[PDB]
Amino acid sequence: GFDPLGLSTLCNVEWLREAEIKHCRVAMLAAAGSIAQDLYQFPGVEKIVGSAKMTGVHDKILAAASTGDYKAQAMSQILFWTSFLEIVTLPAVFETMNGGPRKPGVFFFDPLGLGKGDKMGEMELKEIKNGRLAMIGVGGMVHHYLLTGKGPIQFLSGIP
Amino acid sequence: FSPVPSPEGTKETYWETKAPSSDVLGIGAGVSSGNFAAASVFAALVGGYCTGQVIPLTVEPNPLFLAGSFLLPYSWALHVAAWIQKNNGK
Amino acid sequence: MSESVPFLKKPEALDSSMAGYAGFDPLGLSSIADIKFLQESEIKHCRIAMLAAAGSIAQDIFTFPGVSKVVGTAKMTGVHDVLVKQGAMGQILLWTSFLEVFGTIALLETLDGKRAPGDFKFDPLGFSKNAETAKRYQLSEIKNGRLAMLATGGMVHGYFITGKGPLELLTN
Ligand code: CLA
Ligand code: CLA
Ligand code: CLA
Ligand SMILES: CC1=C(C#C/C(C)=C/C=C/C(C)=C/C=C/C=C(C)/C=C/C=C(\C)C#CC2=C(C)C[C@@H](O)CC2(C)C)C(C)(C)C[C@H](O)C1
Ligand SMILES: CC1=C(C#C/C(C)=C/C=C/C(C)=C/C=C/C=C(C)/C=C/C=C(C)/C=C/C2=C(C)CCCC2(C)C)C(C)(C)C[C@H](O)C1
Repeated sequence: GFDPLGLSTLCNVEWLREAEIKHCRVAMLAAAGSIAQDLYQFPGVEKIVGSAKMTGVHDKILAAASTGDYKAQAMSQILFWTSFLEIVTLPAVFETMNGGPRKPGVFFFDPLGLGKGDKMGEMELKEIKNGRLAMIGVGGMVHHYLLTGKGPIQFLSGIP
Repeated sequence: FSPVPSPEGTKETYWETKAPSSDVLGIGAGVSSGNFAAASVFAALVGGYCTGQVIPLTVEPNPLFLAGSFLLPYSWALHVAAWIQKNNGK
Repeated sequence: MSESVPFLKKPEALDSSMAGYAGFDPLGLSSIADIKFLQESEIKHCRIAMLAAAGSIAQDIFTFPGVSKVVGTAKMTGVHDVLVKQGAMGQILLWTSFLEVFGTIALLETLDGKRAPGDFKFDPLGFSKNAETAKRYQLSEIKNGRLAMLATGGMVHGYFITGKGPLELLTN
């Protein structure tokens, strides 16, 4: 029941709901990825990236990709595959608005079937709350990097 | 004065409703309004980007950017088709 | 609902009988074009692609007598440029253009509802005389052809990066 500014009157609730879940999932990946990037570094990346932190990695890999480097086309490849996925799953969000069977956010993606096994009356709320935190946490992480060069673990470890 | 021929597949296209019948879209009569609206926005951005990348035209241009710049006028016809289908319940 | 894509709706134009059906048409392209035209186009792309992937592998395996002396290094797409200087490509182009002329007549007959997509009646050996085994070879043709389109694109693009050619790029 949190909507004091009444922004659900200014757009379709279905479009807003799918947009919220997408923002929550993408931010989940961004926050978890930044913490993981500090804790573990995939092989070979230290010569292409050095010691750059979260946002710095985007600019530095795209800087290397801006030369003709073969070993720096990660950003284009992630952009390509996410764009391809958003292109082919694009009619789904219009089918939901048209009154379709599928609910916001459900792509029926349950390989392990953990949600299918037990009744899924809570995992939905688990995802929504964790993702809402993930968005705010990403916000935190990026702007704190924009002030101090520390990453997740470095900034949390001490107190400047 | 004599029967005027028209090609086979000529149908009645006169409309006095809010929107024309979906038959005015030809081969695009079965495409949904969401798909035209999203294709229209996509074509407008890609066409504008490709157009922008070749505004200083040179003797040797990128050929793909030229072909992609044709998406800007095509997007106008796409959003008109989106308005027609949304007002036809498609 | 659709089989391949569970969130999306079943494609209208597509039918279960149509060989190699997985209910896969997210963008609804089958609604735009005539379905028989798309079926013939897919079948043709399948057969060209099959030949090209097999040819890519064969070019790495061996070379017909005298070809080593026209072209020494070029393996995948480089050979085409040297051969257009000669009559080798022009000749394939002329004869395939001639074969495609009757392919065009076949397409016209198909689009009037008489002929079947990809059916040129070319079965000299006795491989389709059962109509249950025939259905399996039709589906196998489509699946191998789709795999071959992805493969041919994969091999030519790998040559564009490296210049190695398919099997030698596998070795190194
Ligand atoms: C918005 C998310 C996002 C973005 C833009 C990036 C972008 C980047 N990361 Mg980070 N990363 C992310 C998430 C993200 N990552 C996540 C989620 C993890 C795991 C916790 C990591 C772990 C990670 C490491 C360890 C490293 C990077 C590195 C990099 C750079 C090179 C690409 C690479 O190797 O990634 C590798 C990323 C992965 C292997 C994670 C892929 C996880 C996928 C998305 C999970 C999908 C699961 C599910 C089954 C799919 C559902 C599909 C459904 C939607 C249909 C690039 C700037 C490298 C770098 O240059 O750092 C200096 C590097 O060393 N990332
Ligand atoms: C906290 C994480 C979380 C949770 C609980 C959910 C929960 C849900 N998702 Mg979502 N999702 C998430 C993250 C998450 N998701 C992210 C980040 C992505 C992007 C790749 C997706 C993409 C996605 C799609 C495309 C779909 C779902 C769906 C679902 C639902 C059923 C699937 C299920 O039960 O899997 C439960 C999932 C988890 C428990 C997540 C596993 C997280 C593991 C334990 C660790 C993550 C490792 C990661 C690499 C980072 C490591 C940490 C780093 C700091 C070291 C359920 C409501 C489906 C749906 O809504 O309808 C069926 C659906 O179709 N999700
Ligand atoms: C799309 C198909 C395609 C194309 C454009 C080419 C083009 C070429 N190939 Mg490749 N090749 C192909 C298929 C193809 N080949 C196939 C299918 C094989 C066998 C698996 C090969 C094996 C091969 C080798 C080993 C070599 C070439 C070479 C060449 C070049 C010399 C021209 C020549 O003598 O080729 C002649 C090619 C053939 C005789 C093979 C054609 C076989 C198919 C099956 C024809 C069948 C017609 C069919 C039965 C009729 C059906 C009728 C029906 C419609 C009614 C030229 C670049 C040479 C080269 O420069 O490479 C370095 C070379 O050394 N090709
Ligand atoms: C969906 C699904 C699948 C899957 C999957 C996937 C990919 C699941 C991934 C789930 C993920 C990635 C969850 C990550 C959430 C991150 C959060 C909540 C962070 C908040 C940060 C905060 C609050 C902060 C902070 C602070 C710190 C420490 C650092 C400072 O500088 C900044 C600051 C002070 C602000 C599988 C395969 C399981 C199958 C299944 O059938 C379906
Ligand atoms: C230019 C030139 C020439 C040439 C030439 C030739 C032969 C050119 C051939 C070009 C071809 C066949 C390109 C095909 C590329 C395939 C693609 C992009 C598919 C990507 C799959 C995607 C995005 C998703 C796939 C999907 C995945 C992963 C998940 C779901 C499944 C699926 C939907 C499959 C010459 C010979 C004249 C010489 C001249 O000097 C240069």
